Amino acid sequence: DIVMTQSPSSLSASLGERVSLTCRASQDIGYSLNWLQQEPDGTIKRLIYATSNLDSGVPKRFSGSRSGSDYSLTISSLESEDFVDYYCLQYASSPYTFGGGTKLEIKRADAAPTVSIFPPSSEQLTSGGASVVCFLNNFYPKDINVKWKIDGSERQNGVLNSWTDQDSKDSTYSMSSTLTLTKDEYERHNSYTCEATHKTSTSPIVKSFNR
Amino acid sequence: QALLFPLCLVLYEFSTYIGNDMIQPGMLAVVEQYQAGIDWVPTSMTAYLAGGMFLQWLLGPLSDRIGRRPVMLAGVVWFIVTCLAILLAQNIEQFTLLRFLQGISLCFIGAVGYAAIQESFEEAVCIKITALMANVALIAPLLGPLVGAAWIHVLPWEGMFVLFAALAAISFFGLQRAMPETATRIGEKLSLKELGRDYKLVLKNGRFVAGALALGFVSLPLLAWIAQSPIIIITGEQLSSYEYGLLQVPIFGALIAGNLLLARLTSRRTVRSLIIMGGWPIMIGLLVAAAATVISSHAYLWMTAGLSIYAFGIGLANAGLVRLTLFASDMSKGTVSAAMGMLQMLIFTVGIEISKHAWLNGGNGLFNLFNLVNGILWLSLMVIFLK
Amino acid sequence: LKESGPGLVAPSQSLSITCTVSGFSFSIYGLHWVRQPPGKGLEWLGMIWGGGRTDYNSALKSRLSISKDNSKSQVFLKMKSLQTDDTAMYYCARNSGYGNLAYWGQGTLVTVSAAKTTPPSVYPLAPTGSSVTLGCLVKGYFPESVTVTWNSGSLSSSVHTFPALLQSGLYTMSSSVTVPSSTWPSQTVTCSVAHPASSTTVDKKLEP
Repeated sequence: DIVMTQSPSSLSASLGERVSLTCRASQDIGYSLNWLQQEPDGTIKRLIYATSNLDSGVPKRFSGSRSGSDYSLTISSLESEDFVDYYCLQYASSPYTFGGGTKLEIKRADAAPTVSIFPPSSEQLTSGGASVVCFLNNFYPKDINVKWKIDGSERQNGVLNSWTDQDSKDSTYSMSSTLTLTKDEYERHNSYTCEATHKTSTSPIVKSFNR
Repeated sequence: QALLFPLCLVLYEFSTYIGNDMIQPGMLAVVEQYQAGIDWVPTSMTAYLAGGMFLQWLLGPLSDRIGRRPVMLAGVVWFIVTCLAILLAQNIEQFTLLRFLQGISLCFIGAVGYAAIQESFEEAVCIKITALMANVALIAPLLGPLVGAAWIHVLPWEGMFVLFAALAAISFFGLQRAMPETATRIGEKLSLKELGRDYKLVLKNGRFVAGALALGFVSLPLLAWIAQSPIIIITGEQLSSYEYGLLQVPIFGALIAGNLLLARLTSRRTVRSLIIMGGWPIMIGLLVAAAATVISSHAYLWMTAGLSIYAFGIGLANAGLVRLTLFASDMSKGTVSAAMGMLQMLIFTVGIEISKHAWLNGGNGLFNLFNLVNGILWLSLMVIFLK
Repeated sequence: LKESGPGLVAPSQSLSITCTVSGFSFSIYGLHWVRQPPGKGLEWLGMIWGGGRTDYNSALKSRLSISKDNSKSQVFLKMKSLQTDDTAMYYCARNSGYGNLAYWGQGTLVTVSAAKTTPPSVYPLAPTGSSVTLGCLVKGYFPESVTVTWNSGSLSSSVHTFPALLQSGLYTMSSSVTVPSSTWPSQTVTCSVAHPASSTTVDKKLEP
């Protein structure tokens, strides 16, 4: 298999900006290369075939190229609809292989996360398990670090996080961290601290509770 | 199903073959209407076959860059237009030119058309198909010259070129709506630089090369017979034109049987075993022809029966080895098929010239001894080619 | 291109996605199968070449089988011995006069599990500040499709729908909503979790 590593893995920029993608090949693939964009709903649309050829009905801002093993795709003046997923495809040797993709996000809106802790309801403790929910809503960039602590510094490892693609109208992210524990193991501790680290504040934001 | 792409490809293939097979009978009538010397009679076969050797190298890789459909369908039009264009040839020199321009329609077959037949169909199905359509193509060398003789006595010879365009116009519409597109490199840049890099890559593939040469060496004893059986039998053994053409029947009839048997065995034996099953008649027949004519310098029937056994093995083996060699390289098949054909055209051009001089300074024995080492070469190349 | 799929299958079972090809030129251009796992990008499965010649992916060349039907003008992807891995959105791409994979299929979401459309389990989430954030943790349902609505479908200004995740069987999604401190708890806030697959909808009010 000719592995195709696509970079940047993700990228953000405002409108009308000249930004480029890149897929490096494991070995020589010549000019046999495609470029495919995936609309948010999942519709996959091909834009460029055979390294450089724009497909019929694609805006002029798109243009693919080759330099050695590195094949790139540039949008001159980005538009609103262009912020989607983008994959490359190699068809030089079977099996055909795709790239690691690149998901494109808008602008650089900077903000801090609205953290808030939630203990588990007694209705959930009927089943024998407890989930401590911690919402980190409205924050950008998507880069963030979060961690739980069951004491002063006693960390844990059974966390499960869920992010949402950047929200529609405010262009900010959110997260749904949850920690699953047994009713017996849950009630044999008191403090649960939900600490997070994010660029906007060098002072770590904290939210905790005590049963 | 809609597998008339094989059916319509052989129709075009057959049409280019009768463009020379049916014409040579009337070439004396052609050269007399044009008021030219009888030395212009052979140059119409020379011009037609030289056209097939012309654009072989480009049509293949071009069809990788822009598709097997537009290239092939264009050549069908070239054949049809140049078939009718010869009806405006006012002198013999114009005729010979159009003979060569028609001849370019032949190199669309190997490099473009049969590349699509191999990429489109599965392994065992494609070998049944290529072997059986080969028999329909052999109708032209077998019956073309005899049909061309009957044609000129009752109908004008110029009406043959109308017949060629009519069969190819049938073929064009069939190919139009049926021919699959199998080119992977569509939309690629075409330059002499990259085109040169493509052929250097395939010639590095020793396994591919070993199989493409084996197709030349094993088929050379058959072309050496076609090119020299008139001299060997008629002017050498003092046999009639009937008994010469009669000795072609056991040889070319055995070739068809080898394809008919191969076709039926496609589903019942591996391609590796089909080639080996055909390899036994190839060496036995060549040895029968070689050993009997070294003992009996004028044993032309042992030579005919020897080459017939050998001709049976070729029909069994060829269509399989053509497939294996073609896919033995990961290059685009237009470039591969062109390379295979040129590697065979090279073996036939140089090989036949040696066999001509092999028969002069040494009788049928040396002509058959030269045929035997080519079978030994193939055998030795298959030991390298199969593992 | 429209690909009819099963939707749900079990491990160590067989599936059959049938893609119907638009256009008279059905047996001219080749056809591919591409899958998209929920997170792990795109993967090329195989290809059939118009005359029947097949070309599979080496890793999955073990279970894959791509065949055509000249009568009904469609191509099948038949895959054997399934598992969690092969849960993906399977696409039907097609060659063209301009190269490979020029026209793509709609996609059919095929899933590999065992549970029988289990109804969800809704659990509330409650905490004092400038504005208050509330939630609705939903656990234990089988088809990944649930809609949460707040205040009978009136207030959805600062609502965050979170994607569901698999937890050793069944999914555990989450929903969040933010309202000023003056409204709650003096006002009623209820999350209606609609799970059409099990024909259920659950409302749950939040209390501190």
